Amino acid sequence: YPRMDIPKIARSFYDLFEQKVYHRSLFIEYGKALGSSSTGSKAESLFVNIFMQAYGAGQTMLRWGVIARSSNNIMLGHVSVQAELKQVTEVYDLVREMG
Amino acid sequence: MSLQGIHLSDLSYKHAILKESQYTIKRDVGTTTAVTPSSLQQEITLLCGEILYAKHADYKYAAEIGIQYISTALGSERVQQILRNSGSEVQVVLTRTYSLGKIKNNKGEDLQMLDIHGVEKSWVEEIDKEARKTMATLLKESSIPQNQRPSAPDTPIILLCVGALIFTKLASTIEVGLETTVRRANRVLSDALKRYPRMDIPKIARSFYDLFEQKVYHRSLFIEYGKALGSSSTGSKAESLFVNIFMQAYGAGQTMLRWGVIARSSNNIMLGHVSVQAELKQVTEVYDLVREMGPESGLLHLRQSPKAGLLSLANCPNFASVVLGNASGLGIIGMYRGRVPNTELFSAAESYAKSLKESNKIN
Amino acid sequence: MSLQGIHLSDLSYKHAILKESQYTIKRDVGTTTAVTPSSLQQEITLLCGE
Amino acid sequence: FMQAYGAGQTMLRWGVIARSSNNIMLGHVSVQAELKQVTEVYDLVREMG
Amino acid sequence: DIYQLIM
RNA sequence: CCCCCCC
RNA sequence: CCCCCCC
RNA sequence: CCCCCCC
Repeated sequence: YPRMDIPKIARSFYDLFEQKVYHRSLFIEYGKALGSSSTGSKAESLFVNIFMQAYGAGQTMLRWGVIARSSNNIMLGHVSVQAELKQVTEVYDLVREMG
Repeated sequence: MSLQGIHLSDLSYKHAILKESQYTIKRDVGTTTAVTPSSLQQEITLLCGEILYAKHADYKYAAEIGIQYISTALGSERVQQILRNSGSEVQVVLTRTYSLGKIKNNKGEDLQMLDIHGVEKSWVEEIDKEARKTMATLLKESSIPQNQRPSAPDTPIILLCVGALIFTKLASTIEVGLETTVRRANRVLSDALKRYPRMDIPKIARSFYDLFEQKVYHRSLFIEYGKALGSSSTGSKAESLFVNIFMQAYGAGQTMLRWGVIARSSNNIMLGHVSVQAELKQVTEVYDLVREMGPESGLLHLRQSPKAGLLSLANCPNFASVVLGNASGLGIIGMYRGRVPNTELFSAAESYAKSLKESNKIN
Repeated sequence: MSLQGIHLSDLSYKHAILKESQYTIKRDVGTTTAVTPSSLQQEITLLCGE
Repeated sequence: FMQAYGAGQTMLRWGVIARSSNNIMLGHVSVQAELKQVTEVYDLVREMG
Repeated sequence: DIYQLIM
């Protein structure tokens, strides 16, 4: 389809997601129901791939903190950082609690 | 004070999100497909042999005939259950025998031809007539054992063996799939090729690839046939061959996981690289996800399940590069088209792997 | 940090796939074979000697 | 009939013999790189019974 | 005699 | 996005 | 207040 | 594809 206008369709989708917040929940349930199916098309696998890429949205700082720990950054040993790591562990524990 | 509470486990959470759903997707609500009851098994097997021993102008529906034999082997209602459990609302249409007309058979009754939904009667009639004409020409030229006749019980399994060869390459491209199918079926199906020297492998394989692309639920039906064949107590040599190719299709779409296991078993020292060490946690999480999914994880990409992609190691460029380097060093990589993120790690791992393979050691 | 989680177990998975099937294959639906009742055992043994 | 038992699987028996023969070439790095799948095949035999 | 073959 | 070799 | 990159 | 010896 060489004449599908991506910018306006994307704008329409952003407008829908802003006006109708419950449609975000409907979209998430569609992704969940598509990821649980036994078979599917290449388009549906693509949709579930993008949907899973949307997962940790709004929480990139937690992922970058995990990366920084995995990067063995020595400046994590700074006394200013050590004075605050307890609440960071509490935030990660909250993530584990929510699931 | 310690960086122990910094842990995320995102892949487990994504799998838990996907699997734990209380709503099922409904697709193909208005579509229909054809099955054949077990009573017609003979009448399909014979037709399954007619595609083999004659040159046919068109091979559009050979794969459909193979799937029809699968339906006869499992049963029509069992096939309805298979298709329904695959997530499809496709409605079975039942195969029916119809009298051709004034034509008379050798037994004295009307010549009954098969009626399969979605397969026009012209194609079936043309296949039947062409196979009969080829048999008549062969009898006129020379005067035919049992294993060189279309009525042989193993001809449907030979057709389905070509289908299983094309199945093994369902995560590859159509041209590579056809080429591998022809190359491997010249050897794998060599005895059948001697029995039936004019079965056209490329067009049958193309038909099977087309069927697997248009009708995704037929992938599930094929997998269930393989599962039911592997659980039988006895079988023929053709059926053992089919289950062998089917098991060769198993881990399709996930060769990077296997090559990572190989690289670990190869004791590649470049796995100790700090870039690789920084990412091994997520690699272990992917392997743990495989363990969680269990035996059905291997069939994810074959079934073309949307859940496939959680098993991807594409967010571990250092690990992927080192694994591809180890694969290239041992010569295993072949013509694998997987992209190499880091060329330095790839080259270093390749050099170490060539050093280890060329040299010999005793432990 | 350690290469302990890199493990596949494909052969166990293939066996689990094959054995755990709820559908049975049906073959030789229209064929027949012959058996002999135990009462004819003598009458087969003699022929078995012939 | 019992002599017919392990038919088609003489490689497994010869592998058991080779282990019992204490062949030092089993310690070769090429052989060590593959022994995990060999153990998996023998475990499969134990599973089938 | 095409349709009378043994098959 | 994913996938991509050989048997 | 929060969020904000790339795939 | 697998299998392939001897008793």
